[PDB]
Amino acid sequence: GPAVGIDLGTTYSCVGVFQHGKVEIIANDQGNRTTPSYVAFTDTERLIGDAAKNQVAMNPTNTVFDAKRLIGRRFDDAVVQSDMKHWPFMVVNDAGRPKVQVEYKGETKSFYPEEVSSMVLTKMKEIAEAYLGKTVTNAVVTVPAYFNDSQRQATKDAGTIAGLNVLRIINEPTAAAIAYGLDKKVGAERNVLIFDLGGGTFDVSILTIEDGIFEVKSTAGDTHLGGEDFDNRMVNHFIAEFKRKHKKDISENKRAVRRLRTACERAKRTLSSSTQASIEIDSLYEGIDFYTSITRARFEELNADLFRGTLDPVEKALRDAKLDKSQIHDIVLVGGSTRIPKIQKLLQDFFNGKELNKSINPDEAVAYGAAVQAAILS
Ligand SMILES: Nc1ncnc2c1ncn2[C@@H]1O[C@H](COP(=O)(O)OP(=O)(O)O)[C@@H](O)[C@H]1O
Ligand SMILES: [Cl-]
Ligand SMILES: [Cl-]
Ligand SMILES: [K+]
Ligand SMILES: [K+]
Ligand SMILES: [Mg+2]
Repeated sequence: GPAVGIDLGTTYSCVGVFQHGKVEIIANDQGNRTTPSYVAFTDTERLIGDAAKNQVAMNPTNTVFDAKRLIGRRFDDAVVQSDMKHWPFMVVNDAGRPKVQVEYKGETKSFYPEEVSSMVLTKMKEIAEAYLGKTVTNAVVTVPAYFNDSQRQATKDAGTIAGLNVLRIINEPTAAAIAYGLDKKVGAERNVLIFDLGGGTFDVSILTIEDGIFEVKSTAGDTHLGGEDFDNRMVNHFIAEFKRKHKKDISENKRAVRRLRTACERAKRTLSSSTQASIEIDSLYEGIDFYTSITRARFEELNADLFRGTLDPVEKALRDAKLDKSQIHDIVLVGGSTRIPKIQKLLQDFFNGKELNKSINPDEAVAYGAAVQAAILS
């Protein structure tokens, strides 16, 4: 091709390419190394990635996201029925198969989850092509270790529809391990723990690797725990603050809340590198600007319980894998949320000081490994 590796994430997607013994994580048109798994429909155009997420606050009903939560599933599934209650866009039943329904160019249209995902993949494909200056066809796409045959098939279909020849569908934790060269043959078997906290899901996977062969020993986590939940805690904190300072409740103004969420998300990222962050929103509500700040300590307290709770699935995974902490040879951080210092501290403390593999941006680790594997398969 060269072939590329793509992490089609629940909230963010990332594409990499292995060239000259090195993996290049490819930045998009806006210079971002990861791209929102968002697609929006308007009276005149279809928006994808950054362009789509950048307008989610004003077009909530026609901006689709979380397509990965529906992919390969049946409409009657309990989880699908539960999730629908939280999404601002409509999900309809087409012969027992879920489809997202939106308005596009003034007409009602519906798309299968794989179609929405094919759009995101098309964007990743184009991002790679812009960088390489060549047509990209072959790719390795990743999926959660718990995905079944249907979910895997639908994900592969998303690739095909996007014009990609999916060389193989591999597990996200395995891709992360490959990124660190943990697939290399060293004689005896090794136990690796993948701690993956993204924007919407938390996955803990214990892999046993021997002779380059991976075995998923156990998996644990929470499909409804991620960075967005941390943003939410910050959002509530600031709604209360605005209310005290202006005796005005912004809760019912959907756009105001979404804009505050965006400001919180960015402030949160800054708190991973600094101990304080500034929030400066213009015309948040009724023309009132909201300029304030938040400390890392404050951010940690607001999420104390959620952070600490990530250790329960780690213990469960170890138990199911029938392994004690000391039997874990490597701990790999995956997901943008693992960049939070308090999380790293909790995990390291739990593992009695053991160092964490975190040199590769956690939110790029899966695509990194996928790119390596893609090169191998080509
Ligand atoms: N520096 C950072 N500090 C804290 N959270 C971050 C940072 N960078 C990204 N994130 C969070 O990571 C989450 C996205 O995770 P990512 O692994 O990129 O995607 P996905 O959720 O699709 O797997 C978002 O909640 C985002 O706010
Ligand atoms: Cl782009
Ligand atoms: Cl602590
Ligand atoms: K991702
Ligand atoms: K995850
Ligand atoms: Mg992820």
